[PDB]
Amino acid sequence: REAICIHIGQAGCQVGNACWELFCLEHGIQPDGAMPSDKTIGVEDDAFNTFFSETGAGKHVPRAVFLDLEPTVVDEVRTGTYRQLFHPEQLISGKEDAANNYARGHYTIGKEIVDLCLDRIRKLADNCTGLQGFLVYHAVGGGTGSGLGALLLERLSVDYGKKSKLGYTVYPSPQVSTAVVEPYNSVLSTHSLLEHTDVAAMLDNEAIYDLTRRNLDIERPTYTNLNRLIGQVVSSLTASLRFDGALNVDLTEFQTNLVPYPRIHFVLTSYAPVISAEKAYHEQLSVSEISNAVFEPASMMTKCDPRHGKYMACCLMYRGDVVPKDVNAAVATIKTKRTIQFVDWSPTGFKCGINYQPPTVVPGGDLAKVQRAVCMIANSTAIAEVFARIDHKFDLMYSKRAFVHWYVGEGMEEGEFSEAREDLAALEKDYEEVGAESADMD
Amino acid sequence: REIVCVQAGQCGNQIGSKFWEVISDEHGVDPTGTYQGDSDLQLERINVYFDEATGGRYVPRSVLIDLEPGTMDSVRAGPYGQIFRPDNFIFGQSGAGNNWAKGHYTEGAELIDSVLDVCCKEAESCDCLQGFQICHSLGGGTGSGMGTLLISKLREQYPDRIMMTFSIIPSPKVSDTVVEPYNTTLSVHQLVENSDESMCIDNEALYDICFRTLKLTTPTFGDLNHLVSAVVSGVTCCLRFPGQLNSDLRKLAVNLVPFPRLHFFMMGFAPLTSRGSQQYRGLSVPELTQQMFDAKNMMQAADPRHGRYLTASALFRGRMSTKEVDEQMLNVQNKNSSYFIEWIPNNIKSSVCDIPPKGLKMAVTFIGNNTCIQEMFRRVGEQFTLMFRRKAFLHWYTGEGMDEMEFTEAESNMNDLVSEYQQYQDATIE
Amino acid sequence: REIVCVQAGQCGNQIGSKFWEVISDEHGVDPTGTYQGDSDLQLERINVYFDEATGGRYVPRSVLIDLEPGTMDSVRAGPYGQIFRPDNFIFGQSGAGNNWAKGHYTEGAELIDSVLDVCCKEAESCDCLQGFQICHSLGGGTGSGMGTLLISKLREQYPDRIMMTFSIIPSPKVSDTVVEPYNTTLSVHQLVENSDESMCIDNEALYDICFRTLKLTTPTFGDLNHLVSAVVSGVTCCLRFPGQLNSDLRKLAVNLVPFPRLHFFMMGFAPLTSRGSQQYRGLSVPELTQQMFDAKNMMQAADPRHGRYLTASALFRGRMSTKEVDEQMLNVQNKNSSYFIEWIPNNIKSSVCDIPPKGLKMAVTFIGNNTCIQEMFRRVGEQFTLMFRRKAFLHWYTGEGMDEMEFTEAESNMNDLVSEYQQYQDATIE
Amino acid sequence: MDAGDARVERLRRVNRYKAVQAELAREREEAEFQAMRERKISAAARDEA
Amino acid sequence: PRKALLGNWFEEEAYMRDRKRLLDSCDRGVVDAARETQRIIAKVKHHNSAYPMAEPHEDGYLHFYAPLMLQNAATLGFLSLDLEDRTLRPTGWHVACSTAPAAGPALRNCFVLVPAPTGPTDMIPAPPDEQDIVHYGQPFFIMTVPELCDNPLSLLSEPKGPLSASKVTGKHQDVFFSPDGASAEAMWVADFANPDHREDMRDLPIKADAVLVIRHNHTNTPLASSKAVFFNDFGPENEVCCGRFVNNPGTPCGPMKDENYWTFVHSEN
Amino acid sequence: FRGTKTDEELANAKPPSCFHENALPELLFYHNEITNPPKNLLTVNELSYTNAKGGEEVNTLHDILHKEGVSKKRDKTIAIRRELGFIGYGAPHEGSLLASKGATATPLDYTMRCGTTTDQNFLESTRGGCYKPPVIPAIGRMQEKQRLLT
Ligand SMILES: Nc1nc2c(ncn2[C@@H]2O[C@H](COP(=O)(O)OP(=O)(O)OP(=O)(O)O)[C@@H](O)[C@H]2O)c(=O)[nH]1
Ligand SMILES: Nc1nc2c(ncn2[C@@H]2O[C@H](COP(=O)(O)OP(=O)(O)O)[C@@H](O)[C@H]2O)c(=O)[nH]1
Ligand SMILES: Nc1nc2c(ncn2[C@@H]2O[C@H](COP(=O)(O)OP(=O)(O)O)[C@@H](O)[C@H]2O)c(=O)[nH]1
Ligand SMILES: [Mg+2]
Repeated sequence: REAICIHIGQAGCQVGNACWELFCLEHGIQPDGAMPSDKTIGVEDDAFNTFFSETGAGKHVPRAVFLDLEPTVVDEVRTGTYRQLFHPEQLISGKEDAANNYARGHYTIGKEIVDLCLDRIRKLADNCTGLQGFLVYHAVGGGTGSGLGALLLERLSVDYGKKSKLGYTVYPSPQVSTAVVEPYNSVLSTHSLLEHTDVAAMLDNEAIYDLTRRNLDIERPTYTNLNRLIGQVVSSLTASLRFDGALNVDLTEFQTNLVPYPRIHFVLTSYAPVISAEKAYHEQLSVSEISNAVFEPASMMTKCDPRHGKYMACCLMYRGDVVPKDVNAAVATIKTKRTIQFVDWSPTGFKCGINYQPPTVVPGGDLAKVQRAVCMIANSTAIAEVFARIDHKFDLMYSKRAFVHWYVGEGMEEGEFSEAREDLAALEKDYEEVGAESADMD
Repeated sequence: REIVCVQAGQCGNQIGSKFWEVISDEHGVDPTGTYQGDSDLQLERINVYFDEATGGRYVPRSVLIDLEPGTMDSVRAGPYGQIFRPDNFIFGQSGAGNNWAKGHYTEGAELIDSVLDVCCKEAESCDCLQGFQICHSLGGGTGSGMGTLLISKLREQYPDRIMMTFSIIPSPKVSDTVVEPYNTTLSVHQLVENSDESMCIDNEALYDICFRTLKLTTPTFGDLNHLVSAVVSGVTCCLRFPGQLNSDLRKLAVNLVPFPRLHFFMMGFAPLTSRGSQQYRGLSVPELTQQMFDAKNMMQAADPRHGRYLTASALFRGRMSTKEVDEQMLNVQNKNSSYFIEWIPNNIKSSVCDIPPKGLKMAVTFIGNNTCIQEMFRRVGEQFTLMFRRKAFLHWYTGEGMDEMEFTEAESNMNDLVSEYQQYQDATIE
Repeated sequence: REIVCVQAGQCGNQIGSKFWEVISDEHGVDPTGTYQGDSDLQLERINVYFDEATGGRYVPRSVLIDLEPGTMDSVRAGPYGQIFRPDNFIFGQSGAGNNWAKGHYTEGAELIDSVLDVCCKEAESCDCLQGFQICHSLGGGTGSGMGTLLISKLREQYPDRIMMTFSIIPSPKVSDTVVEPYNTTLSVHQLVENSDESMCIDNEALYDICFRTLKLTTPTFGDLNHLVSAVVSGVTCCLRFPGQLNSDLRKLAVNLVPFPRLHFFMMGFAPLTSRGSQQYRGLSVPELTQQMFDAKNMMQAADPRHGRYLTASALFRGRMSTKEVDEQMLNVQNKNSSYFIEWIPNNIKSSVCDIPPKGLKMAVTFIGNNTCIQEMFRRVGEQFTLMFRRKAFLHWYTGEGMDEMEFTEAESNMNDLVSEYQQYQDATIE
Repeated sequence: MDAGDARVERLRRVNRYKAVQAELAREREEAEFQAMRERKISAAARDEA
Repeated sequence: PRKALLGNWFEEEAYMRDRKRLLDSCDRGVVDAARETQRIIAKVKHHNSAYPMAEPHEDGYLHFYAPLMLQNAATLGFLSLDLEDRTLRPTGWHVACSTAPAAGPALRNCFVLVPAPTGPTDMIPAPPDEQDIVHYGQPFFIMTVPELCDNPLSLLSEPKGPLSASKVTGKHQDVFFSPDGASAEAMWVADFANPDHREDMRDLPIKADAVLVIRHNHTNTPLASSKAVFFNDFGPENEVCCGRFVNNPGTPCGPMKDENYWTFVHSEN
Repeated sequence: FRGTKTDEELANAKPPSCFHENALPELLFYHNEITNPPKNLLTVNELSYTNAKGGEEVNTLHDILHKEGVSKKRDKTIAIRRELGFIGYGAPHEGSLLASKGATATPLDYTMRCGTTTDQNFLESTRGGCYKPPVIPAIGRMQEKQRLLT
């Protein structure tokens, strides 16, 4: 029933603002926590409970923590418009940043702050009766997101055990870049993330820029646009818990259908009706058209091309006015296509979900209003190309110890670089071995 | 002669809601539960499916079990939902996750005792108990695992009664779930030992019924569940109304099952025709028989033309002559003689009941035991071996606690079932 | 045949107030005392519990005693408080201090004479006196000490009448008081010699009744005291209404107390069922008997399945056949024969009364003398020995005046009764 | 117990509401179509006269 | 419309026309949404019909057998009933009641007073010329007008217990209308507004406009209306229950707040 | 991130949920006139062996195979209908014809005064419509009278 969201660092808090804006507007909670009464229907509904809890006076407060080492962004949230919505304890802020150093977050600075976060998460989990997982938002390019996210996931994994952890992670884009030390932090993050995450969702800002230029008509996008798209994706995936539908999908069903082996948990994501308001009324948007759309690489939110690999599992969420017969006809047509290929050991490649609530329209938003949408998360060997390019850039800098003295001064053994690089090499070989077909006899 | 119903999982609860609507309508039970019928013939066998609560009212002898209450809240919210006894809804706090091992071993044993307590109270309340009837899907999670668990417990406690199942099985063309082969294989392994007679339905066949026969532009699961509720309520009709040639579940079983493993059957229901055409053709026994044998009207994907009939049964409802029924069954056996296994001199049983379903002059339900059912199991076994050689997704099942030996046993048992069907298909007198 | 009631301490006064509400309702007496009933059957036995005051009025034959007036002032200020005779409220000026020795020896002798004067006036006013009825908790202070003091005085002065007690005993899971073992042990020592029959109730069992059977989300002491008032008024119902097979407190005692020291009983009441479900199932003798023997419906933590029944009693209310009662009691004795003591050829007495409680078609109250009560006393003795070995709180009791030899006597006496149950549990026909 | 009853009551009211609104929408569409046809016939006759 | 005739237009046109004929012709009971909405509209229209209330008497006293309204001192609403919020109980039929604002007299809020035959065994009987006047401490019945339905209803209550609770808050006694009447559970007694003069004004005639407290005779619990709000076919209405409302929960016996007080409303002169 | 201002904008932010109407079972199976299906509740044995000498008619084979109607025997249905009429669900309203000896439901003063002053014209005016008020029997008094008997 309930789910708790954990937002870490700058990207994770800014994406959190868009997510909670959306969840408020979709359920109907006012920015000050109130919710207007309905006169057409006699009593209210439980749907908020997945994301909100009510006080005895009927105010709503959200099931989230915001974690950062610098104050400024959280203080911006504290002084903004949604000031009264959040509980002040939930917005946790340190004094000074991890300065793009994974070592500073993990060893030196995060060790002091981590116990307050764990006490808040414990206090949340005590006020639940059917908690069914953690959702985590962070970027692996920066120091505190990587280091404190890893340390906190380790502690959560010891204390709570089997409870599920689903991550949305912003990785360094393949040619757009913002800081020099991104490869070291992303490698060291990915090493911890391998052991302590159940599904990892991959995002690249360059893909969302491409998507907003090509489909929408925006020449000069900014992070609020990308964050609104991400919020729509998360709302589509979590709608199956919150609204009536023909075929519901619990968060444990994702893990059962998408992950074949415990290390093979990194998935690609795409979203179909990204369209502007002026284009939307000239065209029909049938089920088969959006199903055909989700498989084109122009629709993806990660910069990888799936034609260079094999699919292992797909999970398709339809929301809005869709009929199961059209979903079956579309999936059978997709299955007929020759440029879509599955590994031969996974014959029954698809999971479907169908929910009746169409996507909500946000007053300042740039998406059109549409009656139906589909969202896909899929596991494919093509993802191996992202790690190989990060690993090559790491090898280029580390061959000369380009920045290592910072990491060694802030508390890390030089050996940890070599260990992590060998673990990523083993992950690359895992994706090589799992993707090899034995379809030929003898 | 009382039937006890068990409803398991989402599909089972959804089909059950429409079934109990159809049965309550046929016996003139108001959705408030009050008897409002207009002839004693309706009242005199109401006990078969209903128990009598005080001052008129009737309550239905059914147990509803599920791991998340969403479906049960939908059925309680439905138009006939009030009729169901509140104490009969049993639920847990977390879903099956599409995993057979969770449903059978971990979340199963916590509830199963409370389910057995309710089933025992219902069985021991009857003055004479007839078989149990269970509807569930094999591809799901709680349906497969908890259904087969409960079936095993009831077979331990009541081994002399009949066990009958209606079961939904994955379509050959599109999967709804990735891990379908494991759940299907383990469930068929459990059923072939425990069950006495099992009926199988493919959703793809119901879609083809709707599109080709009824020409519906946009069918929905409500239509599929009405077709299923119609045939299920039809098989039992001779238990609860008078007729010229009465029949019973045990009498169907004795005439249908030649050997105890050969208990998997095909289903059909004859009067299907679109609303525009229906004004143009009256009902008659030749028309029903012609529709009855057309593979278009059969509710499973395997087609009879690739196999042979071991046995079949037809139950007719309505006031009609016995001569036309007998001569139709003779004519079909004589004209198509190559499709009937030759070492049995007569393969068809007939039965006749006076009271048709409301708004039809006559109706028939068809049950068929045909060797072409082997093709579905062969397909499931191939996909299972493809998945199993690479041990795909196996850690979920092993982490719940299953021994790998169960998978090899279940595979071996299905392979022997396919072999047994193939050998009797090609048997000869010599 | 009139009963005199005594209510002692907070628990006793609270249970008594609800009891006298229930009794005034059953006989149609307004809280002003005016008769407003609608049949002579209500009026014709009113004398059993009420005395008649002049020009119409009825007064309830009860004495209220407590050591601090807070509870008494609350009940006198309550909505039914006016019915009680003003001279019948007895209170002191300082509390029991939750201490048995203080309650028995120091503040006790000051009030006890005024309580005996009121009790004697009430007893000597009767034309023929039936037994006394006492309500108190054993875990408290004034309830245990002064209640047992008063019991001892009444047993000296009226040894030929009956002495009956309803008693609250400490829950096995959570204590309400730290010094519960001393007060419980000394009180059980006093009752083992003085009492004729004693009934014991655990508050944890009432919570489990409310949550499991009635499914109340947020129960309160009004619900627990309603359950208790229902059973207490039910045991005496055959005393005060006609029936096919009359019964009496003395006849119950003679048919339930085999040997002299064994006089402690468990209680239960059957037609407990939630307000949503009650419309779905009619009352009948098999349903009441099956629920009545289900340990789910029993008001003590010990379960009958760990012991054996030495004797039992069932009181039925309503117009019903004697054949069904007799054959049900035979069938239950035959099917569960290992749980019944062999030397007695029939362990259950039945009784039948015509008049049910309002709004129920049928009801039964069950009284049982089971040996599993020995498990409660053994646990209390263990906790007592743990406290006594360390002199944990003894200076309070010795300062009140007790010789330490009393504690060893009370421990020895209770250890004997547990052994007596152990010997009779494992006795054989030989 | 109260929560489940509240859920069931909300579901039944909302389902009834949706059914009624769908029927009214269909009726309004048909009425608008008929009105358009009638006004166009009248306009043609007036122009000819 | 007709649209373009490509695909399955013929069968779907036939299906649509047959569905329209079925919906227009058949009744289908409670399954049909349009028919039940229409019948709820007719329900609301019928319940709110005007009623010719009686004028105040010349003597200025409270009289029996005269149409009246009940208004609460806190909610400022009038007592009303809904005949269709009814469930069958082991003790009989229970019909829910509430208090709502209204534009005047109506079939849902006009009542009559009928005296009870027995007093509280210390009554001083009224003189024969004051038979029709209502006195303090004298039980009486509250009943609906004969024009509402065939069987008259009465205001009843039941003791609180595990199976009995109030409609919304669930913390007080339940008040409901029932065809049961002339029983011990339908008697009510009025008292004086001022607490110190309550027992000096006993067994005296009641003025036409007095503020007074109504008590359930068989349980001695005053009638009240809280601020809890629930919705029904008429709109938002308040809750009606028996209980004592006090400022301090630590002293349940004490002064009573404004929501235990009522009044009787006549027609304007 | 400027917040919303009015409740109307917050309401129109959500689009209403789509609704799929399940096809009625009459649209799938019925073969006769959809608005008036015939009632078939007759057995061949009841319709064949009649009492011709007594007066009831005899049926030809074509009449047996092609007759619509309901079986004549309806004793148990009549008893059930009477019982539910006493309870309160019965449409014919078998009750309210008479009252028991000791199960009164209305004081006699209500019948003598303020009970004989009904306006028939006003009642007819207010009853005119597609809604008719229910008749609720006094089952409580009846079962109270049954309870206090030996
Ligand atoms: N899509 C998206 N990306 C963001 C957003 N904010 C930052 N990023 C990206 O994430 C990376 C920077 O990570 P940060 O979150 O700033 O790092 P940090 O958690 O603050 O770590 P420190 O700098 O040590 O405090 C860069 O690649 C940014 O482009 C955002 O709001 N949306
Ligand atoms: N025919 C039919 N199939 C259904 C229905 N509901 C679900 N299914 C199918 O059953 C499978 C899903 O199984 P489900 O009942 O959700 O398994 P569970 O989670 O264990 O209860 C899918 O193949 C669905 O297409 C229904 O109402 N009718
Ligand atoms: N069932 C029930 N138990 C009560 C009630 N009042 C107190 N008790 C229990 O009785 C014990 C306290 O004894 P108490 O009456 O205070 O002893 P006293 O101080 O001598 O009067 C505790 O176990 C309470 O839980 C009541 O109204 N009902
Ligand atoms: Mg930062």
